[PDB]
Amino acid sequence: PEMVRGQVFDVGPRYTNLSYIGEGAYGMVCSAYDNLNKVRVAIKKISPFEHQTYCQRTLREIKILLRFRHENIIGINDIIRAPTIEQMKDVYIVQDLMETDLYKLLKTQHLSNDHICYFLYQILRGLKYIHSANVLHRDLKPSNLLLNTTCDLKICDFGLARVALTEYVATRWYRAPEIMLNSKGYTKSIDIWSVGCILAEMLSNRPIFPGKHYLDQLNHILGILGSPSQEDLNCIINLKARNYLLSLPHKNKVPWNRLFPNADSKALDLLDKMLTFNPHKRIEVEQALAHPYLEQYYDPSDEPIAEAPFKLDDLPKEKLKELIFEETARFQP
Amino acid sequence: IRARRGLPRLAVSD
Ligand SMILES: Nc1ncnc2c1ncn2[C@@H]1O[C@H](COP(=O)(O)OP(=O)(O)NP(=O)(O)O)[C@@H](O)[C@H]1O
Repeated sequence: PEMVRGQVFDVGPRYTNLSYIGEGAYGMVCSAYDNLNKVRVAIKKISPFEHQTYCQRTLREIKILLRFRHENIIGINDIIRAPTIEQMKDVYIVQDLMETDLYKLLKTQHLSNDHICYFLYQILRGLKYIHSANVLHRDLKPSNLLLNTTCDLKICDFGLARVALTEYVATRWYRAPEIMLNSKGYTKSIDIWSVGCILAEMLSNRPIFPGKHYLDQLNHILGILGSPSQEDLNCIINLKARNYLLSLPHKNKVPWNRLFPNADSKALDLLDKMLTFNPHKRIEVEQALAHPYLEQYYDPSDEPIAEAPFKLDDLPKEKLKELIFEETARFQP
Repeated sequence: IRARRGLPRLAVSD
């Protein structure tokens, strides 16, 4: 059995010639040669059965990705795990190999307006399918937008997706303000906010709302958007959250063209509509795709939706391990 | 998408 950076990868004999790619907060990813299909693939190793939250992430990602089929969403080609549930301690998820991700790209190069337009289009085209299935991704960020040399884009990492929060995550910089204000009742609009953050980061190679915690992040958001209007304060129903906002000093709105003086004015108009504090007035995915900035790509005859919308948190880790064993049985010889 | 719709190749490096 081959080892990569000290960790075992028991994926043979089908997959061989491993090479380290990277790691998130929950899995180690390598590339490998698929001796059946005669191409190189990506393989993510997960060891989730010790913790409630790990099991949930694994079961959610597998159940969703096995049922999604879309050009801008990563697929699962295979799943490897032990033939018995007692020997099952790792899961290996096999996917199409991509070359990089938007996080790593933005650390290395400027994006032209043409790049930004095409990437944004693909993010929203994928999100149009996800939302048509009544699913929220809930964790869109540059590191889970996979890319290849021809600028094809695929959304990945569905471990936090839910059908329409305390766990550890690598970054909270893309979360909507209504999550930070404990408004609860989150909608598809939280995904649009994240796309707004990603668009801003493509324009400047810098995260727009960094912060060391939600209080700091909210100050960054309010330092750009300005203090919320009276009408915006009414969308914050939580007693303490609304009082907190009222306790803050007034902050003026910063024009988008001052923060991004070289950006396409059409890109800034769409950015303004995605980074709307009020989630009910935030632009929806279909209206975003129809925005003038994306006019050269908007093509509703070539933007598929889910044929049917989808319709666990109280289960112990042993029961979740059973369900994981069950959803993965189809890939056993 | 670009290739299917007959648009010129858009490379990351440009
Ligand atoms: N199919 C793939 N092809 C190429 N690189 C990939 C692929 N899947 C993941 N990667 C790389 O590996 C990194 C971690 O992947 P991810 O799928 O995000 O891991 P996680 O640990 O399950 N969740 P997170 O903590 O949100 O990153 C990603 O950011 C990509 O750079």
